[PDB]
Amino acid sequence: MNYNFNEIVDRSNNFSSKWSEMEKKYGTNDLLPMWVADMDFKAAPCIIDSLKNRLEQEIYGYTTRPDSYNESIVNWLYRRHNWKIKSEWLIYSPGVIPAISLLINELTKANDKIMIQEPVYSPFNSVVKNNNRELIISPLQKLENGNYIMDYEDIENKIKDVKLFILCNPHNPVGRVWTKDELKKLGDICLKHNVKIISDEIHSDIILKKHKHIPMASISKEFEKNTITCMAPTKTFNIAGLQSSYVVLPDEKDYKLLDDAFTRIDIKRNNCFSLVATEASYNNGESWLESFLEYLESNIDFAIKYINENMPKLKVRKPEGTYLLWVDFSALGLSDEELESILVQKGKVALNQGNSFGIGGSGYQRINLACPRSMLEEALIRIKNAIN
Amino acid sequence: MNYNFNEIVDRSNNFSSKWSEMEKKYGTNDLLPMWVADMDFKAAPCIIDSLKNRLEQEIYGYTTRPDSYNESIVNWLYRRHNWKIKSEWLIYSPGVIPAISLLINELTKANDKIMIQEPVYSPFNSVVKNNNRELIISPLQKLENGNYIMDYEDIENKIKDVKLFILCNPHNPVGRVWTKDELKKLGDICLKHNVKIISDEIHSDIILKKHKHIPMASISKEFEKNTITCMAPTKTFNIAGLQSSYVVLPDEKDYKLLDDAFTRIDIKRNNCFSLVATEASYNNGESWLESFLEYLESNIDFAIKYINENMPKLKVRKPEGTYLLWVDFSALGLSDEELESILVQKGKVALNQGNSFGIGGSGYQRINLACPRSMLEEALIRIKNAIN
Ligand SMILES: *Cc1c(COP(=O)(O)O)cnc(C)c1O
Ligand SMILES: *Cc1c(COP(=O)(O)O)cnc(C)c1O
Ligand SMILES: [Cl-]
Ligand SMILES: [Cl-]
Ligand SMILES: [Cl-]
Repeated sequence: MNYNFNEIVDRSNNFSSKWSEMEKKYGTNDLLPMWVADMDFKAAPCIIDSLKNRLEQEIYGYTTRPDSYNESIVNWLYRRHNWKIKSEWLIYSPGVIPAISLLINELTKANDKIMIQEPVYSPFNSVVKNNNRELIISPLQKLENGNYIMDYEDIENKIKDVKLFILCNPHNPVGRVWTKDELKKLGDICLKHNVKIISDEIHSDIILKKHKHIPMASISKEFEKNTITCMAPTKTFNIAGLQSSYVVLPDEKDYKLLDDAFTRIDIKRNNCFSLVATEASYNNGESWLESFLEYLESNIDFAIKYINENMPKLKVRKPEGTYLLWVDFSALGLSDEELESILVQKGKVALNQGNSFGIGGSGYQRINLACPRSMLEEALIRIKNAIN
Repeated sequence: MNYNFNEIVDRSNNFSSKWSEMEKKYGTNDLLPMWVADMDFKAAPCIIDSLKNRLEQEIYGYTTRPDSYNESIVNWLYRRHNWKIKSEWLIYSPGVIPAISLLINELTKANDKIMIQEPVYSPFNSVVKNNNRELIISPLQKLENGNYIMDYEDIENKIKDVKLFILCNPHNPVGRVWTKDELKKLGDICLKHNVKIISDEIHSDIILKKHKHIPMASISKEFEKNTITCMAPTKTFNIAGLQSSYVVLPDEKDYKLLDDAFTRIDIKRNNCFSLVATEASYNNGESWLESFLEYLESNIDFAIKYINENMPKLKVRKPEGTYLLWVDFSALGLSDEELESILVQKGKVALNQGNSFGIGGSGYQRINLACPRSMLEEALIRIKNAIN
């Protein structure tokens, strides 16, 4: 199946933050954007048509969540991940960080310790601080072979009095898809220390060849009981603007706490478009997704070949998942400030600064590869210009 | 201008809570729905076409809020209400109650007292309780002429240590459009006792002939500084399914507190459809709104004539605003439970039970008149069957 991912789709009129909010961040908007994790691709045709059908009803009042909605999510998790859940475990949230934010408030008290692994998605750090909890960072270990693993010894050394661990699986920005054995080793630590895991698995569908997503909660019943899982159609199908995610809570007590938190802030219903797009994506979007992954892996291979051939001082490992590339610029001898400056000023390209991801980010930049080949090539040429 | 409000638009396929969620509330879904406050009318043509234009871009990623969005709001409030605000005062919220819930958490501490006037929109009561604050109720006074007013003596008597007053303007369900002098008397009390006012003005556009909405914050500079205001296009234009509302905070310290609460729960962006519909509704929807208000007032006059002629034991005062009719059934001598039973079982009609609005609701039912004349007639015939 072919969906014309090579097509240029200008988003200058698309009310896109990727294309329109670069001034606050970079000091100008006149840059090639490769930062924000959404895609410069059209949504799957089944999504577009589900929106069309809903639009053409012409009444946009309060929206009910039919059984078919959560059924689509149960069926997806089983057929894609071999993880059987119950529809009764699912809670709607407009996004992952909102859900994690309410969980932190309900599952811990002020100044309780919460652990994350850096470098990681920057909201993980801020959500803990903005809830007045104490952030404990166990940095991932970058091995001398250039790859990242969890630092299990460090996690043990820092685990005392920790109440929650936020796991990123696949891990953004480094692109790790954790193996079952890696997950088992972490989940055993947390079981032993009575630490509940919140697993952010939003990139669960964006997995490259020869890798497989394992939901942490899927590994065993003991892990299931000790893991809360956040997933969404939004990264997979490029529908973050529609606002749809879910939380899987196999423990009733946790379910009740989160449900009651959403009741307290009165955030319960999907918007009318999110509702139909989420079901359409999971029920009909598989073919588009497989095609997208083939296109993505080709972009990834192209970018790494380009960098190794044309920018050999840069260092990059191929990600196992996500569409995000994590590139080490440190051999240039520039400070993070100097590098940010040349990329913006000389390259005229917008990448996510490594240091924004916390410990272990210095010297790196994150590049979004979910864009047409031609745009990716332009981006790489601009980076080449920046550093030469 | 004519928009064919007479047209039947079956919503059995429209994922509508009004048409689809009666089972949990009433015991069956086989009822004529006149309960939930959304309309059985198509959205304005300008709103449908804005949604079509956005849909046809075919990319639905993270959405930026262009200056034109808050400009449309500022211009509406001046044109319609003669209230000049600054765009810098506006905060996005997916809904009014979410905003109020965050305001309560940030402006008060646990077990602080918050005052409301019943009977009122039931989330006013629950939002205080679900935030572990203490609810103080000053019931509206029902005068011997059948009209409602504020009980200013009661408010004074119960004011000590109240931190916040949640005002509904217009007041759902009784249909009061408070006069400037009524609002001055309240706001003077609150200023005097250092009680901040949160004014829910979501029905601010749904105003009948010979009445005028007065934003509480618009009355004086001193009231502007002591009033936070929630408004939305959703009730006005029947777009609750798109999720859009705003808060007006003229005091920068209040702005910051709410801003930071939204940051804490990571709810910052409009969904892509809400963004375009809100600007379209305010910029282009005025002619539709004036036509809808003519249609509504005719429905209201028809219903009151029908009730007075055919169900003379019932008592009803014409509302000044909202599309909601507040009808007293107490002369039938039924308990609230008995009345609900006969309306559902015998009438097969779904109204909002009066007692759900708190003190002063017993014996009443609320009827939604934002529907075609034909459907309204059918609803009144069902009610007459129920009570005979
Ligand atoms: C992009 C992203 C999210 C998105 O969070 P929302 O609150 O749904 O927008 C969450 N987690 C990770 C790891 C991400 O990369
Ligand atoms: C219907 C209604 C609302 C709607 O609140 P949201 O949280 O925006 O859905 C708010 N206030 C009043 C008085 C209402 O009648
Ligand atoms: Cl180089
Ligand atoms: Cl009077
Ligand atoms: Cl009668």
